Amino acid sequence: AFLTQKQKVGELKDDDFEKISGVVFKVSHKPSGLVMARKLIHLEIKPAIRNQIIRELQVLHECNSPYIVGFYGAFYSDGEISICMEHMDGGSLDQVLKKAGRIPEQILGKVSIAVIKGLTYLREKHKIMHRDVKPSNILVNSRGEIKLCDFGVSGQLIDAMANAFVGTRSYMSPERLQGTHYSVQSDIWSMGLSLVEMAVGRYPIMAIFELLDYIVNEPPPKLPSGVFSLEFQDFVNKCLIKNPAERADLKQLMVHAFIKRSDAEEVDFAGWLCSTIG
Amino acid sequence: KVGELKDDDFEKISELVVFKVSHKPSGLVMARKLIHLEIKPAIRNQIIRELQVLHECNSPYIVGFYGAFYSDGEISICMEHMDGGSLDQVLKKAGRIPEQILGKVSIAVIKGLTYLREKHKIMHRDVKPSNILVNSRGEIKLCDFGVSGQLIDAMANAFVGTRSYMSPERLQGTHYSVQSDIWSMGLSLVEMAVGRYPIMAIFELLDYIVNEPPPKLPSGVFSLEFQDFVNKCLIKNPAERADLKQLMVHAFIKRSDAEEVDFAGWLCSTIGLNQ
Amino acid sequence: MERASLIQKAKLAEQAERYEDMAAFMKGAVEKGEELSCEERNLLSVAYKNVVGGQRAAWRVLSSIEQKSNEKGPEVREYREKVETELQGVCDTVLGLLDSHLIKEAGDAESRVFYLKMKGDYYRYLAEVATGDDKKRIIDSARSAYQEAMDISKKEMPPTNPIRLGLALNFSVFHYEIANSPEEAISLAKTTFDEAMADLHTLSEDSYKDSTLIMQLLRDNLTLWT
Amino acid sequence: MERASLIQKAKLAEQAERYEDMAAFMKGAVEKGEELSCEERNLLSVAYKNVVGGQRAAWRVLSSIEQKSNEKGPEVREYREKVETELQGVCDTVLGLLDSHLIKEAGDAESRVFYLKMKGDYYRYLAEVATGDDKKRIIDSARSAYQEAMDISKKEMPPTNPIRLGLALNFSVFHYEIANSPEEAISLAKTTFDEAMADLHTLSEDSYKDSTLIMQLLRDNLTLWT
Amino acid sequence: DWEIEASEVMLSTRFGTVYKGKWHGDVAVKIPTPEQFQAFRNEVAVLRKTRHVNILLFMGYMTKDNLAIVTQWCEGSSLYKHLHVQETKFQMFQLIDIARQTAQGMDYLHAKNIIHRDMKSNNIFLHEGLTVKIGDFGLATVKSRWSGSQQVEQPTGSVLWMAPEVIRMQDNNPFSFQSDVYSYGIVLYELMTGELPYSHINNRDQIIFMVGRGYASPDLSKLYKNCPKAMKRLVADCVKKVKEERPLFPQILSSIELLQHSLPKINRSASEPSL
Amino acid sequence: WEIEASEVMLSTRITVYKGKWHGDVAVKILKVVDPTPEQFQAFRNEVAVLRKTRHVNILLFMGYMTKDNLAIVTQWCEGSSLYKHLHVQETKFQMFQLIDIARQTAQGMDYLHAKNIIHRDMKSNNIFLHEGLTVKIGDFGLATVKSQQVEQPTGSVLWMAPEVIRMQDNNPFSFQSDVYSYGIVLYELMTGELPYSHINNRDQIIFMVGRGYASPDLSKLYKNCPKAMKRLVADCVKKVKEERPLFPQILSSIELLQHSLPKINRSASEPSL
Ligand SMILES: CNS(=O)(=O)Nc1nccc(Cc2c(C)c3ccc(Oc4ncccc4F)cc3oc2=O)c1F
Ligand SMILES: CNS(=O)(=O)Nc1nccc(Cc2c(C)c3ccc(Oc4ncccc4F)cc3oc2=O)c1F
Repeated sequence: AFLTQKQKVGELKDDDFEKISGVVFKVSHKPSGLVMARKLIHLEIKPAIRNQIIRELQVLHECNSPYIVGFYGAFYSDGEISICMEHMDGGSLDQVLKKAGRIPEQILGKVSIAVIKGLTYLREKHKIMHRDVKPSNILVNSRGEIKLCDFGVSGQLIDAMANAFVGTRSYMSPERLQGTHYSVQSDIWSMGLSLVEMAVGRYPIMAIFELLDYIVNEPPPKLPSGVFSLEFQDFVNKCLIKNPAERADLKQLMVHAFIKRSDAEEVDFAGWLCSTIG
Repeated sequence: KVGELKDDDFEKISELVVFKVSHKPSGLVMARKLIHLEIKPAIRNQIIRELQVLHECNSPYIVGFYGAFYSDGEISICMEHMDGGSLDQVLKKAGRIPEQILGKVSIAVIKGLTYLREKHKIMHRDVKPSNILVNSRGEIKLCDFGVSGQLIDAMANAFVGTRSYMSPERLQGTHYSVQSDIWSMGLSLVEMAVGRYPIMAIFELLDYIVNEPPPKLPSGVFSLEFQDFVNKCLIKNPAERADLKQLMVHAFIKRSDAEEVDFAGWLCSTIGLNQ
Repeated sequence: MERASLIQKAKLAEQAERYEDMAAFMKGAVEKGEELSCEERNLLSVAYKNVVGGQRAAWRVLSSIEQKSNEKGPEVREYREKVETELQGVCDTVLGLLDSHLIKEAGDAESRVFYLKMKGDYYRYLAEVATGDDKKRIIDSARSAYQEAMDISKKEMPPTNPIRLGLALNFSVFHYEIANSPEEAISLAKTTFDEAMADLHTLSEDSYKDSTLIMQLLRDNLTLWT
Repeated sequence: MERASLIQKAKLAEQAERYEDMAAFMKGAVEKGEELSCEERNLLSVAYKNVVGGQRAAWRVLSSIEQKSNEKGPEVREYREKVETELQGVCDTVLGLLDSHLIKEAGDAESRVFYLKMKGDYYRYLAEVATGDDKKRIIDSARSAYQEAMDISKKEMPPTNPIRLGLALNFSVFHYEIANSPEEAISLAKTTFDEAMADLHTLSEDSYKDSTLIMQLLRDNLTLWT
Repeated sequence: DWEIEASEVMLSTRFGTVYKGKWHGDVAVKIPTPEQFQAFRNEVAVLRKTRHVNILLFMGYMTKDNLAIVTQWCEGSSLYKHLHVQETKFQMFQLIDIARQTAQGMDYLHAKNIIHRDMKSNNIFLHEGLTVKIGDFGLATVKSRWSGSQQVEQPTGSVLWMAPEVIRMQDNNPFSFQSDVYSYGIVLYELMTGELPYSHINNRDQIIFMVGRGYASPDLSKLYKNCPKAMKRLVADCVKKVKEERPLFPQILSSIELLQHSLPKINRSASEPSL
Repeated sequence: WEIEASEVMLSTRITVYKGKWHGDVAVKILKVVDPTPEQFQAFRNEVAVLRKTRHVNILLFMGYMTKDNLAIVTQWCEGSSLYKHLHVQETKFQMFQLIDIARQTAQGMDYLHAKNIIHRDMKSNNIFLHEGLTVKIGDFGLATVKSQQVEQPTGSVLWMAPEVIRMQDNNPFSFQSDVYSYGIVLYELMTGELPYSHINNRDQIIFMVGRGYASPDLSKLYKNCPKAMKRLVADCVKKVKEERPLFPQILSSIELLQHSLPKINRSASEPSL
């Protein structure tokens, strides 16, 4: 039903959207009565490089999945690129974390299944990696769907945006931080830190450079054994192997008993979110 | 005997802006008058060309001319050294002046002015108390007269000049002649005769000159011939003002000519020097 | 055509930038046969300088193109040889006028040095476009021209005059470009600069400025070679 | 000599500013009898406009000298008609090439627009020096040729075509200088500018830049005469 | 800004010729009785409150040994030097741009309550050939409620450029906005014509009396016909003998920017560019 | 320096407003609906330091805005910043222009350090080429006067010191941090590309410069101008604080290399008039 509403929405320019609410805001198309969003990223780059960027990001139309957010389009206006974006009513999971404080374990299993499915879809169709898996890139709706967003579809856009935001929290893999080979194991690592960070609410151990030093030269933190199930700790420690050679890949994460148990569970995420809102 | 003049030949000795220098190819003392001026180089070349005419003026009662040049962005005119100095410091160190010396300098100014008129047809236009020069030899000579019209056009902008001695018929753009110069001569004579202006801003001064009659000296301090002399020299209208032929036959000027005064002795006693 | 009329036509042309026209005009005026004045000499020098400098710039561009093509058609070589024959013809014409009557009627040593400078410079340009034993005979002639001019100038004439200063500068230029004599060129340039700086204190302001306009160039090419 | 070889020689002498030589080479190349491409037409137009502009500046200088002298010798005026005969001959050969093969072989409507624009321009440069009945016949011919030029340009070009804008400004200058119709020149220029501002959105960025380099001159000219 | 510098600057020789220094780059320097101290204090105070591009930048004052000021070394020459010494041909847009810049700078000065009193073509420095500079605030003042209590002093400059009420001294303080308005208008005159006013007079106190009574105005017939009529009537009504008729600077700038928007351009008719 | 709001009006937007006040100006305006006191503190430090700045090579300042939205009014530079020319416009500067730009910004920073002020965030976005000939230094929002815990840096990590990357000292800002940022700038304009363009990870750069592995490569600098620039840019980018030289020395080296540099490619002779 997402594609058939796209067919009713044709060419999209700057004037016909109105401001409602890098920076993220919200639009709505007045005739169609649909609520969208847009992503505004400011660069200072050559126009030929800008055309390369727009031709590289036109590929996102083919990215269609129940675990990947929808793509509308993008255009260059007012000295900036505006990426037309489908609106997500529930918002990102950091706002949900600030609203609630802690997340139930079944919800953790469901979102782990969703992100695993999204990573497998991206590797089986576009064979690329997300490179920025984080709770701000996890989006949920009142319909109960969990999809990924904000991945490196354009390497030239990665080179462009790499000179921008500082970074207070870091979800970086040590192997590419050192400068070695990187694969999906880096994304599994960053998924591990993101999941444990939004499960306990904070980082259990300050300036960014010493955090980088701690990621390089210290073992990663572990959960206490007496709180949750031992299979959960085994699962996250399988996610949290420092050397990517023994770190489990997508198929071992998929065949893990925790994933199978969570998929066997029936959870009403939409009802719980509606209870959270009211 | 003095050839072409260059700045390296001149060494500063003292200041009279006028300096005192010497010319080392000749060894004689030299008067160094410098004036600042800004115009195109062709114009000052023309000025140099028309002040080459200064070579032919030769009289006992005009300061001799030796040469000129342009150097360091500054136009340089050279002057014969004049040891007794101008009358301004003379009246500063003497206060007042005898009438006999006034008759002698009247003789000097009329003889020099008639020489200039009959030999070059050029008036002075700046007969000032400062422009009248005396020496230990008793020669009273003129200087700084209006020879190069482009040079008057050059410096006409600035003169500092808080006090002026310029004639009323020259104010309204009317015809100007030697009557202006002899009128200013009368002003200079009465000024050092009393030693002051016996009557403050420049515009009020020229307003008093244009709209009010000139003052009259008291009778009890000067002779009647002197009073009639200055009254004929201070006639406001130039037509009624007596010209040179009347002032060469006046009773006062004949009495001054008949007088024999040791003016050189008086000036060397005033300056206090042993030659 | 009348001589002063041709001079006025040349003035009209130099304010109308018709360089081949002024060149033909004073070619007629110099085939009249009378001795010329300093301003006419300056006008002819700058005008044939403009002409042969234009052909020299064209030849340098064509030499660069040909040397890049000689790492596929002889058109580049043909055009280079065509403009080379043009430059040889105009230089031979100027030299022919010179050795016809100018160097013989040059009575005063100023115009003597001036004409020696001219015919040596056109020897220099002919040697720039020449190559071979012809080139070495031409630079021998250019040598004899330059040393005769500087001998006359040094014997009878103070250093700070611009014709002597330009003659020494062109001397060093010819050494560095054609004879490959950088030490000799630098030595003559610095010696002439020192002599001019010593002798400039006896000159007027405009003459001093006219000298320093090319003392700037002398200091610059000494800086370039060092 | 080969057509493409003349083309590359013309490009070479364009890079070497030898405009009369490269004009002669494309004169031969167009005398070969084949139709011209866009860049060849650009080279022809640039070469002949530069040649006519150079002799036009010379003619303007000579005309100014003559008119200040007509407030002494006929040298100034006779040199003026000498340069005028040079310009008349050059424009006559160019127009002869045009009416000999170009305007009849311009099968493309774009080439027909280009050729009519240039040929009206060359009539305008002839009218710049004409005096008598030559003036009225030449201005009538330019009037006609320009009129069908704008007719075909309006019927088959986009409004923001740079050549269309250029012929518009040449026609406005035509009315101001020689046709003496300032209100019609101003009206044509303002209508063309405003309708170009209506149609500016239909171009790419480089075509819009080429249009900016024409609308800036159009605005400058309108502020100049209004 | 404030503070005392030290011996880091360079000294050349112990109105001269050169005073250029060297301190954090090239600079410009000017030059024991209290009358120098007062004017030095006033000029330091007025340059403390100068922050604009059209005015020379002040950064330091030094007091020990000789009394001096330091400002940046401008590149170029004065407008007097460009107009009466070099006679460089300036195109119309350059001239009106110079006028706009000077008017804007003096408008800023009067808006921030500064009265310069002595603006001159010798004082307007054209830096680099594009941007004009305003300086020499040695006699500039700040008006106030008690400024009319003190009696203003003599200018002792060039007589061509003060208002008739200034040279008439009919009141305590003739200096106001309108005196600088009249000075800027005669600056516009010499900028347009290219020569100093009253060229047909070679005498100074002639000019003093002759415009002191309002008997003459600068000739507007010498203005060129290609000049726009708006700035012609601006020059006409800004040199009025009546103080009230002279307009203030904001509408002068408004008229000048309207003329800028309605300017023509460079000569010839612009054919097809060789694209 | 108090200014009323009505006489200054906004015309166009560039944050930055192209305003008019006795001519065109540049208005840096802070749009904060609920102003908090440390913003007032930083505003006061900006005003206090900008009042003390009087030089030709700096961006000149006139006055401040207090009522309604907070703003800073400075002069309007003609042209654009060096970043646009070097990385967006790609204008082919010649080498004497580069030397003159380096000398001018060296003079400006030398005076600015003679006032004992640390600019702390200078980069190519804060250097304005006025009329394409003169440089101007602006954006003093993070500057301070030497006389507590330092606030965390926020600008791009390329120009800031390896020591402030290492955040080990309480207040790591000093002269030599400015020297090293200046060295990055001289690395920037003389080759025309940003350092570490082959790496597109921000924290990888942060860690590699923190540990000391990172070093700007002088290989991509041209060899046409002599080796004086080579030893200069090598010396001014050195990691240790004490071996980075002071600005009178770098000035002296600049004019010493300028005294022996020719602008002619051939042999010129008699100039035809
Ligand atoms: C520590 N980070 S890093 O150093 O590894 N650098 C980088 N990593 C990863 C990515 C990038 C850049 C990136 C960004 C910023 C981006 C954002 C939005 C976007 O829209 C949509 N997104 C998903 C679905 C549908 C969409 F419409 C596409 C984007 O595409 C991009 O390429 C990086 F710079
Ligand atoms: C209210 N009067 S005014 O406004 O007309 N001003 C003027 N009037 C008249 C004249 C002038 C200028 C003047 C000056 C000052 C001058 C100075 C020296 C000079 O050399 C010698 N002189 C005499 C003897 C020997 C010499 F070597 C010639 C000069 O020639 C001059 O003309 C004025 F400025």
